[PDB]
Amino acid sequence: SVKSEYAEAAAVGQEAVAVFNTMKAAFQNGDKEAVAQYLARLASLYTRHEELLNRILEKARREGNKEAVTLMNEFTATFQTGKSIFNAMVAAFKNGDDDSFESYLQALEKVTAKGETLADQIAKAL
Ligand SMILES: Cn1ncc(C(=O)O)c1-c1ccccc1
Repeated sequence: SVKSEYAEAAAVGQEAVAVFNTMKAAFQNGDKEAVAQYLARLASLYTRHEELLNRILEKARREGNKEAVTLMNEFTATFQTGKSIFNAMVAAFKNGDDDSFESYLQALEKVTAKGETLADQIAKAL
């Protein structure tokens, strides 16, 4: 079902959360080789998550589930904000701009924390 498909999508998002927090520790410790690998892993987790969320939104639309479509449109929009900040973080790492990396890291944390009440709403709505 679309609801179980969302819980799977939710688990992929939580894998990205776990890897992200590990990466943040590696950044603080100056272990740039670990960071590089974790950023590659995160990119793959975010790409997967994004595609899964699109399939869920499209299914909700086909089912005529207006409330779930509304919430998923809002949630996917916020997802794109996090993704843009993530991509900027990756660029800051490439460029060796630790100040920008710290900034973007904190911004990505706040954007993700804000989107959580909506994330739980969607589970109930599907
Ligand atoms: C509860 N829930 N349902 C979907 C998601 C997601 O990130 O897709 C989440 C979520 C997971 C970790 C942090 C914030 C939201």
